[PDB]
Amino acid sequence: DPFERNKILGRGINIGNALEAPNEGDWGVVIKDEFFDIIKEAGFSHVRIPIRWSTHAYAFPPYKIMDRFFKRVDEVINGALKRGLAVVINIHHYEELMNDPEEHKERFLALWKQIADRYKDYPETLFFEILNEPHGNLTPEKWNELLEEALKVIRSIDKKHTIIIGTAEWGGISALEKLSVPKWEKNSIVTIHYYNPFEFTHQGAEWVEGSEKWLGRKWGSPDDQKHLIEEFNFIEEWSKKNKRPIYIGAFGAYRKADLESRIKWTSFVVREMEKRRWSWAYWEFCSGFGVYDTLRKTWNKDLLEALI
Ligand SMILES: OC[C@H]1O[C@@H](O[C@H]2[C@H](O)[C@H](O)[C@H](O[C@H]3[C@H](O)[C@H](O)[C@@H](O)O[C@@H]3CO)O[C@@H]2CO)[C@@H](O)[C@@H](O)[C@@H]1O
Repeated sequence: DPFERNKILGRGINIGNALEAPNEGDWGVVIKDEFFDIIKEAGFSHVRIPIRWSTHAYAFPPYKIMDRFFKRVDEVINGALKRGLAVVINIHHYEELMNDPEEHKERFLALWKQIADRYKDYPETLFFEILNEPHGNLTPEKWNELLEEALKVIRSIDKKHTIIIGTAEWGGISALEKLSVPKWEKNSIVTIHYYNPFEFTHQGAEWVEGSEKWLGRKWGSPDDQKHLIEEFNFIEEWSKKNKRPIYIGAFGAYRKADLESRIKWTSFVVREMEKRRWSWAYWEFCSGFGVYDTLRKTWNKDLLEALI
């Protein structure tokens, strides 16, 4: 039952700027095995692991995933399962697929055939997230077609694991009403990433064009709160109407935002998601949006309190 699987996910955290970089560590984070003890002890139920499989698979048929990398992902998944954490794995940063979905469709499906084959007998606490933030030439209508093709591939191999399906137009709420999950699939959770107000969460983010113009933006007024509730109500009404559980798989404010606003925004988002019984995963553990200092081995106490 996917709603029971959503309850199993519960509170989570992304270990980002790690396996979704071109190579692990390039973006600042290597997934240490002790991180799983740290995260479980703090109270989280699961970890979300962004993975850029596309740079670790051949470009020509059968698009085989490279041995060393598969072994590494196995090591990470098993490290998390050892502590009783549920685990979400995905395909992240496959830009070629977004820019030309027609050319990369079969390669994308070969990746899922291999990933489902690899993990089909792993525990039910492992979840498969089809694709992080479809966007660009992978339009909402093309994503509805591609996600159904992925579901068919995965289900041809594995009818046990819950699958997580995102929205197009970069994975937020804008294309939620356009999302179509096939009626025949009954064990999926829909995921939405929530970073609104984007100008607040992303102020000064170096990889976002013109974000410097947002530096200093605050968050916390009664009107800021009402706007966010309006958006969460929209998502909740969609969930109720379409009978699909919701997972906010990524949300967080960048370190350049003032700490007090980050705490208020993060704490309010978590209280409001929990009132709607949604599962979620904070973005992210220890990098630019981080809440844990790997050198001092300490959590930012106020941001951790906002989460747990
Ligand atoms: O850290 C250095 C490294 O940063 C690269 O930019 C990345 C950011 O650091 C974050 O990792 C960012 O995370 C996004 C996720 O991938 C999802 O889209 C979503 O959850 O939102 C978060 C937050 O925006 O991703 C960017 C890359 O897109 C990049 O600049 C790299 O060259 C640099 O070395």
